[PDB]
Amino acid sequence: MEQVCDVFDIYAICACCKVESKNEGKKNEVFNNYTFRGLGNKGVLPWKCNSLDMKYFCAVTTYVNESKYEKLKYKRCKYLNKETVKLQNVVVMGRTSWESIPKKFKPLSNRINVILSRTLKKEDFDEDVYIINKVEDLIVLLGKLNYYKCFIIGGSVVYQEFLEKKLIKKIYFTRINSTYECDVFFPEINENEYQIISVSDVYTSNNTTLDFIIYKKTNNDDEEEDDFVYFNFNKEKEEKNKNSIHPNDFQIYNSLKYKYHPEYQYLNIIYDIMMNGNKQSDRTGVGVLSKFGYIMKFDLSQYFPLLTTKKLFLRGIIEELLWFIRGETNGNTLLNKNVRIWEANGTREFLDNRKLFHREVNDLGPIYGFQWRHFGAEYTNMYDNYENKGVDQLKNIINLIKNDPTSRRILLCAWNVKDLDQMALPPCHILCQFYVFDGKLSCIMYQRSCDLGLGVPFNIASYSIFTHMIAQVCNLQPAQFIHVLGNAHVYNNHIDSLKIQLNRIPYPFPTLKLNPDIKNIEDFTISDFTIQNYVHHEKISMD
Amino acid sequence: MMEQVCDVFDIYAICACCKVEEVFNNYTFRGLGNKGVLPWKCNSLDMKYFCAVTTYVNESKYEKLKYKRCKYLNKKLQNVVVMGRTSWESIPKKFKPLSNRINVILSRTLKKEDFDEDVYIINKVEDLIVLLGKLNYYKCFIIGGSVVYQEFLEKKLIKKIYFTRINSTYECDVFFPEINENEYQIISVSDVYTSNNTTLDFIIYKKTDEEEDDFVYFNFNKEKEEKNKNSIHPNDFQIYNSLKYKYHPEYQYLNIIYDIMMNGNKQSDRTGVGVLSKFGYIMKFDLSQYFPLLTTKKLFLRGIIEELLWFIRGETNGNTLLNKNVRIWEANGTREFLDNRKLFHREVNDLGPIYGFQWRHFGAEYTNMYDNYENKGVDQLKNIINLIKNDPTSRRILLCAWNVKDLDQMALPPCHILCQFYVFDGKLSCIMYQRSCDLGLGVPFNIASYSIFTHMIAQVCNLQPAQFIHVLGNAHVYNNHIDSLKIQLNRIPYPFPTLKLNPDIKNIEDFTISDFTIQNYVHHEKISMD
Ligand SMILES: NC(=O)c1ccc[n+]([C@@H]2O[C@H](COP(=O)([O-])OP(=O)(O)OC[C@H]3O[C@@H](n4cnc5c(N)ncnc54)[C@H](OP(=O)(O)O)[C@@H]3O)[C@@H](O)[C@H]2O)c1
Ligand SMILES: Nc1nc(=O)c2c([nH]1)NCC(CNc1ccc(C(=O)N[C@@H](CCC(=O)O)C(=O)O)cc1)=N2
Ligand SMILES: O=c1ccn([C@H]2C[C@H](O)[C@@H](COP(=O)(O)O)O2)c(=O)[nH]1
Ligand SMILES: O=c1ccn([C@H]2C[C@H](O)[C@@H](COP(=O)(O)O)O2)c(=O)[nH]1
Repeated sequence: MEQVCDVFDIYAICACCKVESKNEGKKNEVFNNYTFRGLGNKGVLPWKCNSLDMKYFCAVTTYVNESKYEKLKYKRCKYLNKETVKLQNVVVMGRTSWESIPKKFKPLSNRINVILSRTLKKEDFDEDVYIINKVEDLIVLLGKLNYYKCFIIGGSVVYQEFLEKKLIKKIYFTRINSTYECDVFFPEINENEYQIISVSDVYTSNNTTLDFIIYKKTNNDDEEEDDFVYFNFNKEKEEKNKNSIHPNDFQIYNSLKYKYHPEYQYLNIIYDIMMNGNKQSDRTGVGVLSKFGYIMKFDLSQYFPLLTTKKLFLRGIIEELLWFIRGETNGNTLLNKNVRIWEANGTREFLDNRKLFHREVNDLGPIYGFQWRHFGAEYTNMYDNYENKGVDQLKNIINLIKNDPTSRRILLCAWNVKDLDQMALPPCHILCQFYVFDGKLSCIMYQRSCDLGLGVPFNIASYSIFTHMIAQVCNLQPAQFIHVLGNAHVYNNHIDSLKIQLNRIPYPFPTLKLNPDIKNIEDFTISDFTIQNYVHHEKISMD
Repeated sequence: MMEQVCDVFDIYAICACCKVEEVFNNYTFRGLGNKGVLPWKCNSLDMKYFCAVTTYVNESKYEKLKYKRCKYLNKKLQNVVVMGRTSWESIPKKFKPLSNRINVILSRTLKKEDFDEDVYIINKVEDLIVLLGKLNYYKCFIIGGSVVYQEFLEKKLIKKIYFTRINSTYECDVFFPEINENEYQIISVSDVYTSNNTTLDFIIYKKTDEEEDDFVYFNFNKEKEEKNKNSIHPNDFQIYNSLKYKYHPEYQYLNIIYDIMMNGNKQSDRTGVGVLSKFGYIMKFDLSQYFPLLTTKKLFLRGIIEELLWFIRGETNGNTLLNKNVRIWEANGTREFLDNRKLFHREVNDLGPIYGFQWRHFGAEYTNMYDNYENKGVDQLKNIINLIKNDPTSRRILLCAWNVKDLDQMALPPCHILCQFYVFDGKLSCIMYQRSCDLGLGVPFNIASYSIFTHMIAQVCNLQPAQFIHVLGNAHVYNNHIDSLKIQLNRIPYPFPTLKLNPDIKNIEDFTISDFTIQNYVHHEKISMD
């Protein structure tokens, strides 16, 4: 049986930012969709203006397809039983919202402007600017008009008094990922009434990241299509797929239509290794599902790609980077700061199984740092002085970027074939290549071995931060970080956790902030790095 | 105004053509039959394609077609197949009549009484049309006989030709007619496949729901047309853009060219020519199905095979290649070139510690190209073969030419930085990372080289080759190549060739040039990238 919002095509469109608590978050803040609920402040927007949100609002509320109207006209008039009634959309708002708009571009261009109010009389306005007395009389006015879709463009009350009356088929919802002072807030959307079916790319505008999501009301030449089917004649269409994983499992992941959030590059790879991976044994003797050769790209000028579908920490991985940059190989330096990334690889037991019987505990051999600052020097022990020994690759790439930015030889390589056996383990992160165009730096990192569940989330972060570091000391803006995965594997003991993760919807990404005073690569310290607006799902223990 | 018959009754042709017992064109593939049977006897994948196409039906779409045909006449679902009598007689008895299809048979010498089978007999093309008028069916496929294909093409009764290119040569006595390019144009090209010891592909000649808004919304910030960079005209890629489906794996290469031309960044370069460049691509080629030698221009493999054998031997002496009339490394070994690299004490054509040396002796002190380096440095090639044999699930099977210490002593640094290998279920894949990529000239050869190398390693390790995966870093088109690449991007690829190795070679160091054969290379003409 047909419903009102379904017939008249009534949608809500809004934008919500984060709201400050006077109660400083003394415990770990808990995030959900309701985190983004701030609508207004003192009769205006909490962030004053956002030029990309404003472009999106206009674009959505004014777009019309005339060739799909008849079906809507036939739907509506037949619903009303009657036979008879430039195509434009209806925008419905409250009195305050209408007063909030500046007169210069009021009324709202190319739209049928309706205004809910009880002190407004039609006398003071016009015919094309409909005034309405109550919620009930909209449906009446929509029966007498030619319009494509009907958008409730807000007022806290208006949204409130439309959602509880179930008059909203979809909510077009912008997540503004920054905090402001707010006096009015969007209602709390009930997970049983609406659900997200799409998530956009992540964007930066007016000094904040944002994304656009779509809530959907829940249910509680032609013959160019055939040529397509012919080209698929050689597939294996079935019920059971390689690795015993079910339909139930990825319900929410598969229920989304559009998944353009860049976090899906990581999640889709996980999905693909789960659906199509090869069962293989491994060195650790745990078992993996693996595939070979993927690429991700992250636009560092729009966001910092810190995964939001679980909680990630960055002190440790920043310290590792600073340790690399110093050329250090001494695992004790990291352990004394309680960064234990390399602890297991520096034990007596581990070093002995590597046949490094004459190596001091936590002396990791000529690994990353040594290779970046001293490639080709003779490694002795972790306490020796190597000043001016070997090739200082880090310095060389920084000089190439500054003086010869179009070079195709700007590479930082860790995979020193001669020294491999002396390393506690060989590098997973083989090399970094750099590319500079128009004042912008991009970096490719080739990773030979990628633990999708535990390692890769951190690996993305390390090299994003490093790309910022290199860019800043060379007076460039960071553009793309490009992650190439060789042997890409999901450990079997991660499978259940990654199943939980794949059915979580990303939040818009945070931003990285470097102390702008730092201008040489060796001058960074742990307090020079700030992550802002990290909104994330709850922590997951992978193992 | 008024419809052609082929449109109203959806009359298509499906056929398969081999090469016939050198300049190549579409007419290269024209072998239809021999001694009343197929020139190749049998091809499983082609048969499967044939069955899939001629039996596939879309129930939802019929009522739209019923109206069309009923308006034109004023008025379980199956397709029709129409064949010549001789072709009917070549079908084995247990496959007559073709299952799940209405079978129609053209004949003058035989009549309904001469057939036991549920089939329509007609003695006139015109009668086929009358019959289609009376029947309920989805589409009508003319499945040939050469005599049948010819007359239907001449009468302009064919809306599309579904054409299989069987990329091998056989004895033939009957032939598909030469298609007129003025009347039919190719609109789609499939992936390339191997079946019954031949490659083949499938091409198509053509006669010359609420969510959809959400998609428009999420595209609200995409650019206009005119802002998308370079001086590139529509007319320049009209054939390239004419194609509906571009699934031939050569499009991985061609699409990258296209992308660099339309979206690339204008940059100066070490050479002074300047390029359009972009950063980070990936191509995948399935070596179990084809050898990915580009077909949209002519390439030779003798040189790059000799180069590869020279690498495997650990050589750094350019004279070895010049004596086999291979001049790939010539320019990088001249007095002048070595002087410009500050290598004043290097003998001419002594390329220094390049690829071969790093593969066999990484870390050894380089002296000159004549020295005996026995058991010095790390023999990486040997190690990766041992790892593949004895520890196939290792994630450390890498071969690296970027020896940071030695870079300055090389005539020039390597472009092919590394190879990583992967082993599953008896099958070997290879990723090669290329730091710098001359799309126009180098990339077609580099694809070939490493595909061959993957074959060689797979073989001496008793594996079958699987994927060559090519990763490009600085991917550039030289400006002096643009006009030649505009030409090539409008050529339609041909089914790829195959590569055969002497199967008696069991150690990587034992291959010689004659142990390599390229078969069935069909290609467009040579292009100077001038
Ligand atoms: N590679 C492929 O794709 C493919 C596809 C199909 C067939 N084939 C091969 O092609 C060969 C057979 O082809 P073909 O040209 O020799 O024979 P065909 O075209 O199958 O048959 C010719 C016969 O069909 C009947 N016919 C054709 N046009 C007619 C008309 N307008 N009116 C009445 N009858 C008509 C006549 O039969 P009567 O003599 O009884 O009058 C005529 O002799 C075989 O080798 C077969 O294997 C290859
Ligand atoms: N593309 C193409 N390939 C062909 O082999 C072919 C064609 N077109 N057009 C006409 C034709 C006529 N010759 C033949 C000979 C035998 C069968 C046959 O036995 N077909 C069965 C087997 C298919 C299967 O089991 O995969 C059929 O049901 O189609 C069909 C056509 N053969
Ligand atoms: O920064 C890191 C370090 C390690 N690994 C993973 C990949 C493999 O699971 C394992 C390294 O061991 P091998 O692949 O070298 O055996 O750790 C990462 O993903 N990222
Ligand atoms: O096998 C090769 C060797 C060279 N090049 C190209 C890429 C660059 O245009 C040039 C070397 O350039 P540099 O990056 O060294 O400047 O040669 C290839 O594409 N493939």
